[PDB]
Amino acid sequence: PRAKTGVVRRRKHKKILKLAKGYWGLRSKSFRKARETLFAAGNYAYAHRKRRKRDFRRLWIVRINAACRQHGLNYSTFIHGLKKAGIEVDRKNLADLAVREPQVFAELVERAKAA
Amino acid sequence: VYQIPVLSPSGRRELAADLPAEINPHLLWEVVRWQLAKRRRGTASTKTRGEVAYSGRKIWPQKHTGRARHGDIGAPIFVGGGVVFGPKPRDYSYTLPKKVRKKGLAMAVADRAREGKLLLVEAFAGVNGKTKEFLAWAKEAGLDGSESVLLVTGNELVRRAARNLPWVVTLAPEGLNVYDIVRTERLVMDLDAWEVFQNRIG
Amino acid sequence: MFAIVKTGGKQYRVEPGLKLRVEKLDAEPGATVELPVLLLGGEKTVVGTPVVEGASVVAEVLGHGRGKKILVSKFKAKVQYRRKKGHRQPYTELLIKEIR
Amino acid sequence: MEAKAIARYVRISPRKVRLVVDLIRGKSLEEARNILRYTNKRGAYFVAKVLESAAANAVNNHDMLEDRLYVKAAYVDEGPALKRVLPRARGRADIIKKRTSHITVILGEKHG
Amino acid sequence: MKLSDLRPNPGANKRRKRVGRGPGSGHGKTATRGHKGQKSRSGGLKDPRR
RNA sequence: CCGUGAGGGAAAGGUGAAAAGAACCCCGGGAGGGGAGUGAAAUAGAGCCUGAAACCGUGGGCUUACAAGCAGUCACGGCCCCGCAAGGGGUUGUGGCGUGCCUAUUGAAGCAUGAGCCGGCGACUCACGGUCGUGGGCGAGCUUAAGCCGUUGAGGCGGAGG
RNA sequence: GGUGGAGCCUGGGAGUGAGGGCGCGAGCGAUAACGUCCGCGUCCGAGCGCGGGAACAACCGAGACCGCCAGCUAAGGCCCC
RNA sequence: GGGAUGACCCCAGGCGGUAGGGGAGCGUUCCCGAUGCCGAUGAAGGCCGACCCGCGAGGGCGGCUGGAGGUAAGGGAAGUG
Ligand SMILES: [Mg+2]
Ligand SMILES: [Mg+2]
Ligand SMILES: [Mg+2]
Ligand SMILES: [Mg+2]
Ligand SMILES: [Mg+2]
Ligand SMILES: [Mg+2]
Ligand SMILES: [Mg+2]
Ligand SMILES: [Mg+2]
Ligand SMILES: [Mg+2]
Ligand SMILES: [Mg+2]
Ligand SMILES: [Mg+2]
Ligand SMILES: [Mg+2]
Ligand SMILES: [Mg+2]
Ligand SMILES: [Mg+2]
Ligand SMILES: [Mg+2]
Ligand SMILES: [Mg+2]
Ligand SMILES: [Mg+2]
Ligand SMILES: [Mg+2]
Ligand SMILES: [Mg+2]
Ligand SMILES: [Mg+2]
Ligand SMILES: [Mg+2]
Ligand SMILES: [Mg+2]
Ligand SMILES: [Mg+2]
Ligand SMILES: [Mg+2]
Ligand SMILES: [Mg+2]
Ligand SMILES: [Mg+2]
Ligand SMILES: [Mg+2]
Ligand SMILES: [Mg+2]
Ligand SMILES: [Mg+2]
Ligand SMILES: [Mg+2]
Ligand SMILES: [Mg+2]
Ligand SMILES: [Mg+2]
Ligand SMILES: [Mg+2]
Ligand SMILES: [Mg+2]
Ligand SMILES: [Mg+2]
Ligand SMILES: [Mg+2]
Ligand SMILES: [Mg+2]
Ligand SMILES: [Mg+2]
Ligand SMILES: [Mg+2]
Ligand SMILES: [Mg+2]
Ligand SMILES: [Mg+2]
Ligand SMILES: [Mg+2]
Ligand SMILES: [Mg+2]
Ligand SMILES: [Mg+2]
Ligand SMILES: [Mg+2]
Ligand SMILES: [Mg+2]
Ligand SMILES: [Mg+2]
Ligand SMILES: [Mg+2]
Ligand SMILES: [Mg+2]
Ligand SMILES: [Mg+2]
Ligand SMILES: [Mg+2]
Ligand SMILES: [Mg+2]
Ligand SMILES: [Mg+2]
Ligand SMILES: [Mg+2]
Ligand SMILES: [Mg+2]
Ligand SMILES: [Mg+2]
Ligand SMILES: [Mg+2]
Ligand SMILES: [Mg+2]
Ligand SMILES: [Mg+2]
Ligand SMILES: [Mg+2]
Ligand SMILES: [Mg+2]
Ligand SMILES: [Mg+2]
Ligand SMILES: [Mg+2]
Ligand SMILES: [Mg+2]
Ligand SMILES: [Mg+2]
Ligand SMILES: [Mg+2]
Ligand SMILES: [Mg+2]
Ligand SMILES: [Mg+2]
Ligand SMILES: [Mg+2]
Ligand SMILES: [Mg+2]
Ligand SMILES: [Mg+2]
Ligand SMILES: [Mg+2]
Repeated sequence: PRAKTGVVRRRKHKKILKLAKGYWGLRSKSFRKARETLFAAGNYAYAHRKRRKRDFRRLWIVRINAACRQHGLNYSTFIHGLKKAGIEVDRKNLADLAVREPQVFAELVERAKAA
Repeated sequence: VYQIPVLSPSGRRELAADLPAEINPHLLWEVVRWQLAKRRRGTASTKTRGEVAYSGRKIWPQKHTGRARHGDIGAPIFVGGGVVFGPKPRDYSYTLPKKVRKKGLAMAVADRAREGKLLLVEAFAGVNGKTKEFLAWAKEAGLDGSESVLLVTGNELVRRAARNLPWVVTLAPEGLNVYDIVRTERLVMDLDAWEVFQNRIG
Repeated sequence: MFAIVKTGGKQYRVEPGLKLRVEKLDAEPGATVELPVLLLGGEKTVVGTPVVEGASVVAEVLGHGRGKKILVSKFKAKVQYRRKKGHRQPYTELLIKEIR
Repeated sequence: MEAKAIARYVRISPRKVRLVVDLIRGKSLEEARNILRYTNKRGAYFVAKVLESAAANAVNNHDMLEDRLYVKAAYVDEGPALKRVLPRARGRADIIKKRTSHITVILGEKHG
Repeated sequence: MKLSDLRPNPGANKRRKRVGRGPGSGHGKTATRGHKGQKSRSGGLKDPRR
């Protein structure tokens, strides 16, 4: 018997071109450009999920390192006065502390200045 | 397997037989595989670049036209050119050990017989073949066409009687084959037949 | 009032009455959970130490989810190497009820 | 209620005739009538024909009351192109395509 | 024992022959043949036994 | 159709059950269309089954004229949409990051090959031998070939020979 | 001592038989070459995946199974970018 | 190890990767299954989906289109991506 292409290749190509909706130019409308574009959207996403963690931590820090200088010390020391006081609670994600709850920050600067 | 319900018009009586006790589904499958292979028509063909109806001529020159490079148009790379490793006529038959055929026969019965599904009969009297007649003797023998039957008899008249039933498949005894047994839900023979079936296996 | 609690190696800010999605933990649904042991009060001065003991947060186990599918992809140019793997990530949900 | 006319297989280039179609879109039928007469393009002829048939079709078929007609929407899609051979220098022979437009004027009633 | 159950033992199926089809399966592009030269060429090498 | 000639050598199938293949009227020179009518269906209307993709076009939502780029990806935000909301879809302002695919090479984003885009065609096979492995039959044995008989696609015989 | 994607035996399938940089040891060269030919190592090849080196296969850091808006480090860094 | 002779819980490890070796799967045409089953209360094909199953190849489901075919479980053979 003979099995020719028929319906298969159209469905494979169709699967891709859905994935590319929204891209510029042929990269949305051409199977080939769409594929090529995707390959790279693949590795880019991966890479940036790794570095989504890196990105956020820095923003946490800068906000932290910001609020301390208000209370008269820097980040680099603040961590020590906190690594000492045992207070490893801060988990820089909660610099949501520093913004929303200032007096909770201040009291933390205190157990921090006493090292 | 062993205890087999004969029908002679006088008695309801049973018969004990032969018939290997354990079965080997691979062995069975291997004989079926054979049977359906050796009956393959072997009929598909296609044309090589060699057999196609075009010419030997070189399409373009091969340097300096700036198109790609080419032989005859019969070349498989061309639309409507030769086929590459597509079908030619061949014969799909091969020879099973005779000894496997024989085993697999004896086995396929037994599988049926240890289901109880095997029935031996004598003489019918749903003979004189008219499907209407056979259909009587059958309903007497408890065959209501509620499962497929493979009828084995040397009687030409009882055969044609049964033939047109959707649920009945008919055979002379030398026709006994494991394929036809396995596709049929139960088995039916007379005491010729069954005797030549013995005289066949072993 | 609020706590700062620790689950699945991460630390969240909880109100009582808050539905919050958390790394998948071993429990039946509907059961109660005592959340070790947290780190802060919202009436302040208690912070201290790694973990202030005797406080706890009680959230009830709502159910066990699986997040939206991430398609993780790996391509390597000129070497003929591609890999597709779908990954959707188990998680549980809980409702913060009261703070110790 | 709204009414249309479609001129099909007009032998003229879609790109060329589209231009005058743009001139009269959303125009009251009366300004559209004046614009094409004094437009100088081979396609002002062909559009004016479709304009009218739709104007005819409007009053005459769908009972639309002529005086309030405007051009609701309108456009030319591209029909099947006839190809011809244009012989060239050194034996060469390109093919030029004389094209085809499907002109569509769609009329609706002003609300005044 | 019905046709629907027939089927073979775990080997002797064996089938699943080889390939020049996609990446992923290896068996792709150069197709087991390895890049190269006279062996990769169609009518192959010269008969190794001699 | 190409070739002086031998010779080369294509494309191109499908309305509907039934022509009932659209009388008549309207714009029109016509072509084409709009009503009418047929029909289960007329975006089945004869350039007629299904009617993909490239490609062209009209309408809408979000957007863009002090930014700079393999065009994506991560994040937040604005607008529009679906809703039970903690929700989801669209789009994209600013901010992070970011050297196309294939091939060939010690090395390519490479200013090295190939590719305008889409659809379809397109390359590890079969025969007989050989050799390993594997699933089974029989085991000091195993096994038949040509052929003969028989056959709803029924098998058996055949021991020359290996 | 050493249980290791260690070793040895028999057998089935291979691909490779253009290498390249760097450190160290020589020869050739001019105590030239991103030179050339050997030796021992390494790395790129195949890790043009990740961090550092402004950028940069092979130098420093380090061997990426998947996910997180958690932590600690490496080389390298902490005036602003 | 859990003794369930296992398809399964627990614990511990391994899993960059080109030429290549190995293994498991998805899908396409065709045959047995089939004198059956699905089907005009709508087959194959097409267009959508933010939904469900699968690691992935894929399979579902739903709506629209389409209008006469399709073909499970299990297995067989190839002009199979
Ligand atoms: Mg093909
Ligand atoms: Mg990190
Ligand atoms: Mg020829
Ligand atoms: Mg010749
Ligand atoms: Mg050229
Ligand atoms: Mg042909
Ligand atoms: Mg041809
Ligand atoms: Mg033809
Ligand atoms: Mg690259
Ligand atoms: Mg390379
Ligand atoms: Mg000229
Ligand atoms: Mg001339
Ligand atoms: Mg052109
Ligand atoms: Mg294959
Ligand atoms: Mg490989
Ligand atoms: Mg392999
Ligand atoms: Mg090989
Ligand atoms: Mg090659
Ligand atoms: Mg070479
Ligand atoms: Mg050769
Ligand atoms: Mg002539
Ligand atoms: Mg017809
Ligand atoms: Mg009509
Ligand atoms: Mg339609
Ligand atoms: Mg139709
Ligand atoms: Mg057409
Ligand atoms: Mg039809
Ligand atoms: Mg049509
Ligand atoms: Mg637009
Ligand atoms: Mg300026
Ligand atoms: Mg601006
Ligand atoms: Mg950006
Ligand atoms: Mg190339
Ligand atoms: Mg080259
Ligand atoms: Mg070269
Ligand atoms: Mg070179
Ligand atoms: Mg360039
Ligand atoms: Mg060049
Ligand atoms: Mg190039
Ligand atoms: Mg193509
Ligand atoms: Mg062989
Ligand atoms: Mg062999
Ligand atoms: Mg044996
Ligand atoms: Mg005969
Ligand atoms: Mg080894
Ligand atoms: Mg070996
Ligand atoms: Mg050599
Ligand atoms: Mg050499
Ligand atoms: Mg060397
Ligand atoms: Mg080396
Ligand atoms: Mg040197
Ligand atoms: Mg050198
Ligand atoms: Mg050299
Ligand atoms: Mg050398
Ligand atoms: Mg070296
Ligand atoms: Mg190489
Ligand atoms: Mg390496
Ligand atoms: Mg590079
Ligand atoms: Mg760098
Ligand atoms: Mg590197
Ligand atoms: Mg690893
Ligand atoms: Mg340091
Ligand atoms: Mg610096
Ligand atoms: Mg593990
Ligand atoms: Mg691997
Ligand atoms: Mg490895
Ligand atoms: Mg109907
Ligand atoms: Mg089909
Ligand atoms: Mg459908
Ligand atoms: Mg079927
Ligand atoms: Mg199957
Ligand atoms: Mg093919």
